[PDB]
Amino acid sequence: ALKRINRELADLGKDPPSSSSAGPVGDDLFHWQATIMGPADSPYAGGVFFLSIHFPTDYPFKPPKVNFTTRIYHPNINSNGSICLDILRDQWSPALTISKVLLSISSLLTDPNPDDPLVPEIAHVYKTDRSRYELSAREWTRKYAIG
Amino acid sequence: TIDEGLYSRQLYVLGHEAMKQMSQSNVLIIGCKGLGVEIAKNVCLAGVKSVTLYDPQPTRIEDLSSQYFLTEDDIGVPRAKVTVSKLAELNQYVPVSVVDELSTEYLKNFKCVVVTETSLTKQLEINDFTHKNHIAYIAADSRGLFGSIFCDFGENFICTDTDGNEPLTGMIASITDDGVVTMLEETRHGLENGDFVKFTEVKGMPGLNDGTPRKVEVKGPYTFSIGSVKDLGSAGYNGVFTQVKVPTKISFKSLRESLKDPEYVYPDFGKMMRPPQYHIAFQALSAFADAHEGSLPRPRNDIDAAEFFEFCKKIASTLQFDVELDEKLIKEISYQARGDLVAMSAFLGGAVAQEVLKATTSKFYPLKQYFYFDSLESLPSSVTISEETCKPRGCRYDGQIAVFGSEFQEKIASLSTFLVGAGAIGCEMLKNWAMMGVATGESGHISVTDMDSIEKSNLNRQFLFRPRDVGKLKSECASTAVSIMNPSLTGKITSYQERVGPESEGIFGDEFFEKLSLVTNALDNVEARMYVDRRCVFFEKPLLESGTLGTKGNTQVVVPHLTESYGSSQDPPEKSFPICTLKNFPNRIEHTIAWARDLFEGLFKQPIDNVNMYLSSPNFLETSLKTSSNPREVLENIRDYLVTEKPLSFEECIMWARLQFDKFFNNNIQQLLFNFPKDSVTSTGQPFWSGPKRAPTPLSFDIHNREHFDFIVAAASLYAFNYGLKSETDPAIYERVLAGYNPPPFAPKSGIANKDKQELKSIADSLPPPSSLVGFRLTPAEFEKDDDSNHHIDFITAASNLRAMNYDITPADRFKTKFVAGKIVPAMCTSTAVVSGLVCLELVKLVDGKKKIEEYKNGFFNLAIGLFTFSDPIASPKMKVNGKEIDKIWDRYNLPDCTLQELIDYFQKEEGLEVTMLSSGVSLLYANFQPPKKLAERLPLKISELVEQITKKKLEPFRKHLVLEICCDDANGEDVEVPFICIKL
Ligand SMILES: Nc1ncnc2c1ncn2[C@@H]1O[C@H](COP(=O)(O)OP(=O)(O)OP(=O)(O)O)[C@@H](O)[C@H]1O
Ligand SMILES: [Mg+2]
Ligand SMILES: [Mg+2]
Repeated sequence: ALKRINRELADLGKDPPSSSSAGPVGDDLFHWQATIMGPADSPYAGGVFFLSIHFPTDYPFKPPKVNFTTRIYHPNINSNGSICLDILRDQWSPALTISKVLLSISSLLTDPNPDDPLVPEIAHVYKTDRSRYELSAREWTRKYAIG
Repeated sequence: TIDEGLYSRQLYVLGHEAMKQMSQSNVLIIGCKGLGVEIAKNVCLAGVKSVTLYDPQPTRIEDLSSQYFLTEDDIGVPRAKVTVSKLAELNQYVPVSVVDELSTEYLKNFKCVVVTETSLTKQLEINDFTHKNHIAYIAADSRGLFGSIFCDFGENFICTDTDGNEPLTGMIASITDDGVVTMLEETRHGLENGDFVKFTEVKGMPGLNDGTPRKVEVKGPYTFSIGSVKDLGSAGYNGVFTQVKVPTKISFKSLRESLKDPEYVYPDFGKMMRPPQYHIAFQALSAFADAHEGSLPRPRNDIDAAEFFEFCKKIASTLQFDVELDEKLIKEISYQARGDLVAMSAFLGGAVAQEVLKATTSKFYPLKQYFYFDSLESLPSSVTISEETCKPRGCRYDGQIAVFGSEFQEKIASLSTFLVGAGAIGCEMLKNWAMMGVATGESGHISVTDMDSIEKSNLNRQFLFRPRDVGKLKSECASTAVSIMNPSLTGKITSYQERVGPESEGIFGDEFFEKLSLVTNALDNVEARMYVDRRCVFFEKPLLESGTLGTKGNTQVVVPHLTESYGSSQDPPEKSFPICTLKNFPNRIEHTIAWARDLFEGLFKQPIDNVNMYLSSPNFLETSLKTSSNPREVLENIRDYLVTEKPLSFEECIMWARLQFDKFFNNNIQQLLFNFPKDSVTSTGQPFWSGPKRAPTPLSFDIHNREHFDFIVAAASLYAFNYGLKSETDPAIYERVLAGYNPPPFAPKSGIANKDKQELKSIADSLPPPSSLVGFRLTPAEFEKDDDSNHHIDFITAASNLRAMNYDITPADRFKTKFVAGKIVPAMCTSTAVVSGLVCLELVKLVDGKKKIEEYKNGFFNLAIGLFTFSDPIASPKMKVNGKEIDKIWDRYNLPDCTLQELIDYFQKEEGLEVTMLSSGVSLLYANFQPPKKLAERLPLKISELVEQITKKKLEPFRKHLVLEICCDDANGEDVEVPFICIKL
């Protein structure tokens, strides 16, 4: 557990994630605060989103708990920060690194999946009135994800 | 009329129909020694109609080797007469009687007949009758480290269930015109060739919805075939298939017929030539007893061994057995003829009791027909086993001294064991230790810890407890009961009410763990198992792990410096459903049950906690405004539960329950259908509500409906409990109050700055001040499955069934809801007995200090199919460090409490390794990539001071060591794993 977490941390340190920066909170290895940069080709451009990662005691045999801290207007992310990611609930295997999870979350931010949504109202707006969805996403990422 | 408060865990293994048929069956048990009493105890706990005992032989001292209902004051009294009184207390629904004499015709009164300690001629006489009258016959025998079971249920036995597995079911994607049924994406049906299935909810092929079973031809892990469906239709879309299980007919042979041509069951495939040997050996034992006035061969006697081998030769010649007799094994059977071990008795009694249950219930696949077993690998080799050491001494351990000798008895009597847990396996282990004489010497001791209390459902498989003990601590009751069984354990047992975990290291510390000889786990969760495994690895103590699940069970042994630990293996994790599936799109009853549990927690537990914390913590609002993920939710909960919706009577509670019904079963569904209409399509043009997504429909409140009324009653009662009001159950008040209810209008909303903080502040200041409410608290609802008067399971069942009605899912009953929501683990007494027997058979290997890894056996078994298997433990992995052989698990570094710089220099100069990471507990003490200033501040500090500074907590006075995890790189930069560090404070 500890050795695997430190190996992942060192791998992150050796090769910068460029679009991400994860590190332990204080000195606790089972609680990380990661940062994600909004993709340029997305409504969340120019945004900084903070995520909290809680490694379970049985890591890597149980999925880490990843929750958004910054408010985001996304069909697959609810108000509590829960992320509708398959690799975090039942598809988790002891072979996925935190860099892969952050890349998956960035890809999710790149293009949402409204056909299996977590927030039905945002998904409905996305499917029906695309322009209003874009405006709402830009407003949210300007109000919350900046400063 | 089954008492589900007592048979709760057993009904999840057997079922209601099986137990109903079981409670109408009579069992006769001939022989009341250790094996007989074990079988009778298991049968009485199971719940058969009644049990009759027949054993007119007077009690003797050696009989106490495995008979725990006999005391030394009963010497000279018939065993059955002294055992019936103690057996009658185990279960109040199962009368226990005694018969002085047996006649053949009398056997017609019983559903099953079990025979032990009876000669072969009498067994033939009994079986010749029981076979032709269709009476189940079981014959069991235990000789030293050898055992035999024989089952004969008649020529036309009907077995409804052959494996004990739930019927397979699944969701279909498409069925072609040739019957090729395909599962949904990445879904495995699990069927096998020759199975029968029935389809329902099939679109395009209504003919398959009749329910007629159809053959299965598996074509792959995702598809199968059912034959030709040409006439019914061309193609079928979606639908659910369910397996159909058909009865089987099993034909048994009589004992007389099967003596000549037996049919063996092999408990192990490494020794497949032995059962033919034991078949001759046991018959030779019977012949020898007949030729010597019923006296078995004396322990470790060569003359008797030679005579027994001559009998074996004669029997083999007579039966035309074309098998070469193994003299060593046969003479070993001769030597241990008078042995009587409690572990073998427990193992065989569990197996035989399961066979009796199979006979009575016509369930699971029975043994067919001879089952010969041996644990000869347990015989000590580090002590002297001869005729002089194994001769009886006129004590209660004669049956065991006849197998192991007096020196091994002295070794056992000075054990210092530690038993974690006092559940069913704990009680069985304590009984076995008491019978074996463990820790009855001057230097012996037993320690048992358990923080739980005795409940009604625990009495069904924990025989050391009685109804008068409900509500008391398990460890104290178990210690008292075992001290009653073996008076020599008076003062040799210590009982703790401490949970084994990080918070109890002040009690189970270095001093406590340094005096032990072995640790035995009797736990039910993986966290405590892993913790105890880590502690044993650190202190280098043998560990005995054992677990059960329904009729399945396993036992593992961990030996220092020899095998791997318990945590070196991985088991399947628990399945948690996606949040989106639970929130909006459920398709199985489990999803609705999980949603109902979440609703219960969010309605009756969390808002109460928020209200209580607001009235206690002076600075709760400010902390919540910037700490919690939804301060507005917390403020709304506080307001609603304090001022806005505070009930003044139970009528207001009923109105609130009606409002919540509308909120959760009528309005959210309308909103969901407004967002995603039933005619909506996905981005690819396919219909949205297709496949795993079922279109819901809002519910209209009908008071006459049963589910609606149940939900209203449960919700109102729980709300009243939260506010401490007087609840009621008469339907008249509910019907009167709910008649005058006007539903508020609701229309789905289409949607379409910093003032929000101002609104939050306005809400906050609208709340009453904490000073105005002193001494006022709201009672939260803590989930409790085992109580049927708190409306918890009732509420969960009602909510789950209502949500199933929303999505057209088949509702479940309160039984299945309690099974799913409570995470109840099915349990049986027979499985507990079997695992206790196996663990105690490995314990003697541990005591003897066996070194080779081939002499130990990890065991697995499944009693529903009669499967037993044993495999050698996995050796601990080795590694190369600095050109030396290091054990990955059982090696460590021992260092003083030096400074961090000194530790790094030691690792550089001794091991030639560069330290890159050093951590202790859950804190990162040192990392190679930290800024130089931080390291320069931390380098000259001692390890203990560094840990205290980083963890912000002083070390406890009882702390005597530190366990450090270190990651280091070699000279070339290649990462090399190293064992942990043991800093001595
Ligand atoms: N960490 C622990 N430390 C000490 N004892 C423990 C620990 N975890 C579990 N136990 C005890 O282990 C025993 C497990 O036995 P068992 O599971 O049969 O009982 P139960 O959990 O009370 O019953 P049931 O699961 O049938 O409702 C219980 O006495 C439980 O108190
Ligand atoms: Mg309990
Ligand atoms: Mg339990």
